[PDB]
Amino acid sequence: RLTAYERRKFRVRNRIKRTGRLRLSVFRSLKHIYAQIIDDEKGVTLVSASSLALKLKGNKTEVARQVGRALAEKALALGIKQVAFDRGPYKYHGRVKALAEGAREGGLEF
Amino acid sequence: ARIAGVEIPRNKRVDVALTYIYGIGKARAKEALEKTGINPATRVKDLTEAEVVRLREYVENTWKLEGELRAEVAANIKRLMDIGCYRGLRHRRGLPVRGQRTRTNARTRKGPRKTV
Amino acid sequence: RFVGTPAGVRAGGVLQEIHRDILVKVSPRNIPEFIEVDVSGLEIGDSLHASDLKLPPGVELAVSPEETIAAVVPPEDVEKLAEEAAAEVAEPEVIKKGKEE
Amino acid sequence: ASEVRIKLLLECTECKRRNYATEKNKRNTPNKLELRKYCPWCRKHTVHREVKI
Amino acid sequence: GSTRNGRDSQAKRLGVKRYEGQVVRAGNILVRQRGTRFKPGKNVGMGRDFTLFALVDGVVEFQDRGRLGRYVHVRPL
Amino acid sequence: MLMPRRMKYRKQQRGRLKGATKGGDYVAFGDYGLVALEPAWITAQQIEAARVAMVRHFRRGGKIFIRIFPDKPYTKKPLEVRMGKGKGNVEGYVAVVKPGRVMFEVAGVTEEQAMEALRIAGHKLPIKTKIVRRDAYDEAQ
Amino acid sequence: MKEGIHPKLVPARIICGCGNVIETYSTKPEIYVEVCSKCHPFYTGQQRFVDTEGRVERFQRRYGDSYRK
Amino acid sequence: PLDVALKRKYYEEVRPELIRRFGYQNVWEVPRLEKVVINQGLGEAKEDARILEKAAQELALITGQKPAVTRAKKSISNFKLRKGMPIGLRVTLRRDRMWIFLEKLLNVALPRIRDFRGLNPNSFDGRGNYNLGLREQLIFPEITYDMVDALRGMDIAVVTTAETDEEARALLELLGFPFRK
RNA sequence: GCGGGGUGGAGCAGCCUGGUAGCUCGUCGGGCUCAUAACCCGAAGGUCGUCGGUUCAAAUCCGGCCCCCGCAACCA
RNA sequence: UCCCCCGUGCCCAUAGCGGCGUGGAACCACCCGUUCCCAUUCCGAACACGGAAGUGAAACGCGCCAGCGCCGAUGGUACUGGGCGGGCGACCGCCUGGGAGAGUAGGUCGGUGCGGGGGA
RNA sequence: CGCCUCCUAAAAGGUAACGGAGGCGCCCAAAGGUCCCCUCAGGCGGGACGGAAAUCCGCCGGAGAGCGCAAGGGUAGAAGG
RNA sequence: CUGACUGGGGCCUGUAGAGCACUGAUAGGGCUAGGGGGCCCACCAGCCUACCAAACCCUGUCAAACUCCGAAGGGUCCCAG
Ligand SMILES: NC(=[NH2+])NCCC[C@H](N)C(=O)O
Ligand SMILES: [Mg+2]
Ligand SMILES: [Mg+2]
Ligand SMILES: [Mg+2]
Ligand SMILES: [Mg+2]
Ligand SMILES: [Mg+2]
Ligand SMILES: [Mg+2]
Ligand SMILES: [Mg+2]
Ligand SMILES: [Mg+2]
Ligand SMILES: [Mg+2]
Ligand SMILES: [Mg+2]
Ligand SMILES: [Mg+2]
Ligand SMILES: [Mg+2]
Ligand SMILES: [Mg+2]
Ligand SMILES: [Mg+2]
Ligand SMILES: [Mg+2]
Ligand SMILES: [Mg+2]
Ligand SMILES: [Mg+2]
Ligand SMILES: [Mg+2]
Ligand SMILES: [Mg+2]
Ligand SMILES: [Mg+2]
Ligand SMILES: [Mg+2]
Ligand SMILES: [Mg+2]
Ligand SMILES: [Mg+2]
Ligand SMILES: [Mg+2]
Ligand SMILES: [Mg+2]
Ligand SMILES: [Mg+2]
Ligand SMILES: [Mg+2]
Ligand SMILES: [Mg+2]
Ligand SMILES: [Mg+2]
Ligand SMILES: [Mg+2]
Ligand SMILES: [Mg+2]
Ligand SMILES: [Mg+2]
Ligand SMILES: [Mg+2]
Ligand SMILES: [Mg+2]
Ligand SMILES: [Mg+2]
Ligand SMILES: [Mg+2]
Ligand SMILES: [Mg+2]
Ligand SMILES: [Mg+2]
Ligand SMILES: [Mg+2]
Ligand SMILES: [Mg+2]
Ligand SMILES: [Mg+2]
Ligand SMILES: [Mg+2]
Ligand SMILES: [Mg+2]
Ligand SMILES: [Mg+2]
Ligand SMILES: [Mg+2]
Ligand SMILES: [Mg+2]
Ligand SMILES: [Mg+2]
Ligand SMILES: [Mg+2]
Ligand SMILES: [Mg+2]
Ligand SMILES: [Mg+2]
Ligand SMILES: [Mg+2]
Ligand SMILES: [Mg+2]
Ligand SMILES: [Mg+2]
Ligand SMILES: [Mg+2]
Ligand SMILES: [Mg+2]
Ligand SMILES: [Mg+2]
Ligand SMILES: [Mg+2]
Ligand SMILES: [Mg+2]
Ligand SMILES: [Mg+2]
Ligand SMILES: [Mg+2]
Ligand SMILES: [Mg+2]
Ligand SMILES: [Mg+2]
Ligand SMILES: [Mg+2]
Ligand SMILES: [Mg+2]
Ligand SMILES: [Mg+2]
Ligand SMILES: [Mg+2]
Ligand SMILES: [Mg+2]
Ligand SMILES: [Mg+2]
Ligand SMILES: [Mg+2]
Ligand SMILES: [Mg+2]
Ligand SMILES: [Mg+2]
Ligand SMILES: [Mg+2]
Ligand SMILES: [Mg+2]
Ligand SMILES: [Mg+2]
Ligand SMILES: [Mg+2]
Ligand SMILES: [Mg+2]
Ligand SMILES: [Mg+2]
Ligand SMILES: [Mg+2]
Ligand SMILES: [Mg+2]
Ligand SMILES: [Mg+2]
Ligand SMILES: [Mg+2]
Ligand SMILES: [Mg+2]
Ligand SMILES: [Mg+2]
Ligand SMILES: [Mg+2]
Ligand SMILES: [Mg+2]
Ligand SMILES: [Mg+2]
Ligand SMILES: [Mg+2]
Ligand SMILES: [Mg+2]
Ligand SMILES: [Mg+2]
Ligand SMILES: [Mg+2]
Ligand SMILES: [Mg+2]
Ligand SMILES: [Mg+2]
Ligand SMILES: [Mg+2]
Ligand SMILES: [Mg+2]
Ligand SMILES: [Mg+2]
Ligand SMILES: [Mg+2]
Ligand SMILES: [Mg+2]
Ligand SMILES: [Zn+2]
Ligand SMILES: [Zn+2]
Repeated sequence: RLTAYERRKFRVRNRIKRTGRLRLSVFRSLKHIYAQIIDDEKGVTLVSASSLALKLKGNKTEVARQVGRALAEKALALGIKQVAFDRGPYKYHGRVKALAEGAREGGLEF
Repeated sequence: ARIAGVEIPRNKRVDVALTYIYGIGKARAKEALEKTGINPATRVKDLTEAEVVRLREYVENTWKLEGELRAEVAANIKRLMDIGCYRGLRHRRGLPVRGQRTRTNARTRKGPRKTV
Repeated sequence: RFVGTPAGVRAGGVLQEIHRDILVKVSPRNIPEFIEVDVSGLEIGDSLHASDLKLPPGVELAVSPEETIAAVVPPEDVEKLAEEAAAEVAEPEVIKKGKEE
Repeated sequence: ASEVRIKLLLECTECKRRNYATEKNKRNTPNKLELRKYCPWCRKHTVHREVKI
Repeated sequence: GSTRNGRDSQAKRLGVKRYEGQVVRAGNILVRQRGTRFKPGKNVGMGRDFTLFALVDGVVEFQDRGRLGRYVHVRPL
Repeated sequence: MLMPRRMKYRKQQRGRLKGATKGGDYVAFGDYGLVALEPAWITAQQIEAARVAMVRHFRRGGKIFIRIFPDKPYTKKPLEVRMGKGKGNVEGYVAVVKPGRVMFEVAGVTEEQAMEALRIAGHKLPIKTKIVRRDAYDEAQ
Repeated sequence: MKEGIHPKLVPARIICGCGNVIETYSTKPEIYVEVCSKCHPFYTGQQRFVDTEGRVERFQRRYGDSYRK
Repeated sequence: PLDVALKRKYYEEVRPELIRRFGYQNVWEVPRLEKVVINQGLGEAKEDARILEKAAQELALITGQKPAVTRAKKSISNFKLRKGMPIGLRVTLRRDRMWIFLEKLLNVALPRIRDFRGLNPNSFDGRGNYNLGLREQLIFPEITYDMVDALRGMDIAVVTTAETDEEARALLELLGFPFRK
């Protein structure tokens, strides 16, 4: 018996894997916001970035943008360039949107 | 639904306006106007809120009205019908109670004629 | 063992022994030779269930207590043949397919 | 198609040529169709109007 | 005496057209079907009538993923 | 007499009568049984006639269990028509019966009373029969 | 909330017929009511209002005990 | 958030009394008011009145909140009802508006009811919620006799975080819900 | 076999186009007459042969079954 | 490499329903507000933002119980590719290779890959 | 008498009979494209007019609903709203 | 040298059999809305049913257009004779 959350999550993710790109998935909790780029072909995380691991500060939006840049910098160093944005159950807006725009600013391709 | 559960007709004289309440005729209307000292000839659209709250408070406390009065009339008949007395039979067949003729007339207790 | 002769049986009825035994969880050392059941109070048409089964020590019911176990039912009668034969049967209707179903 | 469900043409409002054929219900959609379609003559999208077939 | 029956429709010749281990080219039809009995997998697209067709040159593979249904894959060569 | 109250489909292909019974091969209600020895389509007219024989024997008493039901529609074209012009009309219903099935069971009657009633009913049937009583083999099923 | 579609709630004063004033919020600041919880017969314990009768029937005759015995 | 009479009463007199009477080991196990959902099942506005905005305007005064429309989920011959027809209103009052409504309902409306002999005790969900029905909208103070064209009642749903009827019965009576038995 | 019907007590509409049962007669009540017929003024009564189905809803569309009308049943 | 949590897959109910128990340091959650981004066919319920007083009550995670759900042998059997016999038939047997379903015994209140946060 | 669905059809495809059963000769300007949300039938309980069924509240409910129309396949991790 | 046929290997399938989880059928019993019937009432309910019986549960079964299951075989590609 699924929930609007689960279905929303599923529906947008299936759509992403179909295109077969590396996926920049984003979890966003009440305090923190994490992000990993995954190869669903192999079932393997390739590059990580999070507020909790970067010990970052105040405004969650401004924080996100920073973890976004963090992810992109670590990313390009690995040869990863293009990627697909898994917005999960979260509307592309605010914190999540900011994380994306940060990844873009950092030179990530999506 | 001002007093007492019924909203008495405005633009009419206060004595008659009270008769539109269940439990109050012209009689109990002449009473509550002295016992509260209000002019019987004035309109309800001309009543002081003071005159209002007094007439209301008195009438709801001195007499049994609307739903409760209807309740006892019902309760009074319910028992007469239940004890098995003649007064109860006439309430159970809907026939005239007060010893009138039933050969003709009696149209108010029965209802419109059912010809044959 | 259905000990006793039901009153329904005296009226001509028949004791239909639905369960002639019952499923039970129990110790191997604890196996009863049988289990008695009083059917003497059975009328047409009354019945007992596994709930009404009074058990020996150490044996536990493995079926629903709601499970019916025996009943007393009316007997065949030739008087029924005449009225059973007089019962006229209407044709079998059809569950339809398509714009009817 | 039918008596009420008609067939029609779409005429590029700029060069006046007919570029598409389709259908509509003239009881449900009594107004002349307006639709943006790619005109091969003009080589760009253009508003096309319903015109009698 | 007559009947209201007597009709039927042209057989539609549906089913799997390439089985697992078979080499296919880009565009080869793999499964013909009504609805999704098989679902498009790796390197496999689906047409407007649920037709499964190879997206790349390679070899076909089937995998049955339980409650997720059956899937058809083309493995690049 | 015995027939379905309704069905999805009116006419049924004839099928085949190969093999031993599918199930229903053990006593399950009464004390004594009547078992089919060879396959047949047993008509509703026969079943009822076989029943009536038994209740008539018991006069009053006993209980009759009928463990077969005619749900198969029997078809037949009108007299003197030629082949073709569709399938025939339904003229009765039969119960498909393969060797080994307990068709009838009696209960609540003396042994000699059951032996005779099942024998008599046996004569109304278009097949060979065998009378059987409840065993532990039946209990274990 | 959505703007412009909703009635504005402001501090309010519902005045009862017993003189009671209720501090609340409403779409209208002043209201006069004929009754409240503080004077309604069902609320105020069990004010018998006007019918403190006690049935009164059927033994309520006693008119009288003067008959012969 | 506005401090309101009935709300403050919940935390000061109602909250503790319940922890006493039932003995909860956690602060959230205590009964809370979830939401009050007011529904005007109307349907008198089917064909006849496409105009029932008076009732929306009325409910907007009562609850300080504009209701939404409810429409027919399926067509029905007997009610002269085709699928998708607008037959009712429903406003969901939560938080401070939920309190404000109940406060005015408990202190003013329920009393102004004709022959009000107490709310029905047995109208309890079983799952710990309560529902009650009014026959007039004149019961509310904001609605004078002048601004009413025709009578219309409503359904009131009160949802509780309570698991059982008894806990639900307590919370509401403590808040001031009068029952007949 | 092919076509057509079954609806107040009688005889016919309504069906094709789904929602909305109508006309004459008869019937009951009352007028006029000594009374009666005629005549005048009022009113009642059909869940549409059934069983199933389509639909939001069936006298109405569709199917099964009963019954009645008409035509056909040839070369052989 | 071992333990706990947050992510994300895989296997696709031995992983589920119900019952009980346990966890808030950290993480997650509910939670505190609705100024601001954004939002409600009404509702800050949801989505969203800014926060960090509280609580692990709901949720979720981890355990335990076989009442239900799910898995399920071995054995026998039905059926059968192929080879043969029998009956007037409906049908019935033999050899050889394959071999169910039901049921029985029994199993199960998950397993595992990658990445992070914490601990030893 | 052409076309569609199911069975007959003997577990690939195909397979006949005046064999068993139903449909089509339209439709939709949204009933189409995309993006973003939303999840049914039914059952028990609760609620003015309100009824077996109008709208509201709660719990249970893997899909038995829905998908314009026959049937089948499909399908809520949507193709449904 | 690719052929019929054959050895191994993968993949597709819904028949034989069987099953009742879906759609229907179904005998008996249990439990139990609905009627029918009787004592009982009009004042609104009772109560008993050797009556017809819904849904559900149990025992036992039926189906070309039912399938929770499901062979032997069969089709096809690869390597080999
Ligand atoms: N091994 C086999 N394939 N046997 C075939 C079974 C059928 C065969 N006609 C018989 O009666 O036995
Ligand atoms: Mg993996
Ligand atoms: Mg009066
Ligand atoms: Mg007199
Ligand atoms: Mg008299
Ligand atoms: Mg004929
Ligand atoms: Mg024909
Ligand atoms: Mg064909
Ligand atoms: Mg074609
Ligand atoms: Mg053909
Ligand atoms: Mg075909
Ligand atoms: Mg296939
Ligand atoms: Mg496409
Ligand atoms: Mg494989
Ligand atoms: Mg693959
Ligand atoms: Mg025969
Ligand atoms: Mg035949
Ligand atoms: Mg001839
Ligand atoms: Mg023939
Ligand atoms: Mg025939
Ligand atoms: Mg026959
Ligand atoms: Mg048999
Ligand atoms: Mg014989
Ligand atoms: Mg068995
Ligand atoms: Mg609190
Ligand atoms: Mg209750
Ligand atoms: Mg609750
Ligand atoms: Mg008012
Ligand atoms: Mg004919
Ligand atoms: Mg007639
Ligand atoms: Mg006509
Ligand atoms: Mg018409
Ligand atoms: Mg006359
Ligand atoms: Mg004379
Ligand atoms: Mg005359
Ligand atoms: Mg009908
Ligand atoms: Mg419908
Ligand atoms: Mg009908
Ligand atoms: Mg009609
Ligand atoms: Mg007909
Ligand atoms: Mg000639
Ligand atoms: Mg996890
Ligand atoms: Mg659990
Ligand atoms: Mg705890
Ligand atoms: Mg904490
Ligand atoms: Mg703590
Ligand atoms: Mg603001
Ligand atoms: Mg600001
Ligand atoms: Mg805004
Ligand atoms: Mg919030
Ligand atoms: Mg949120
Ligand atoms: Mg907890
Ligand atoms: Mg969560
Ligand atoms: Mg827990
Ligand atoms: Mg264990
Ligand atoms: Mg098994
Ligand atoms: Mg074996
Ligand atoms: Mg052979
Ligand atoms: Mg054999
Ligand atoms: Mg063999
Ligand atoms: Mg062998
Ligand atoms: Mg097995
Ligand atoms: Mg388990
Ligand atoms: Mg994991
Ligand atoms: Mg790890
Ligand atoms: Mg670690
Ligand atoms: Mg054609
Ligand atoms: Mg076929
Ligand atoms: Mg085939
Ligand atoms: Mg087939
Ligand atoms: Mg074949
Ligand atoms: Mg081919
Ligand atoms: Mg739209
Ligand atoms: Mg469409
Ligand atoms: Mg669409
Ligand atoms: Mg519902
Ligand atoms: Mg209800
Ligand atoms: Mg009611
Ligand atoms: Mg209702
Ligand atoms: Mg469906
Ligand atoms: Mg249709
Ligand atoms: Mg060679
Ligand atoms: Mg070759
Ligand atoms: Mg070859
Ligand atoms: Mg080979
Ligand atoms: Mg092979
Ligand atoms: Mg078979
Ligand atoms: Mg079944
Ligand atoms: Mg069973
Ligand atoms: Mg068979
Ligand atoms: Mg079978
Ligand atoms: Mg078949
Ligand atoms: Mg079959
Ligand atoms: Mg299996
Ligand atoms: Mg299985
Ligand atoms: Mg095989
Ligand atoms: Mg082969
Ligand atoms: Mg070779
Ligand atoms: Zn142009
Ligand atoms: Zn007061």
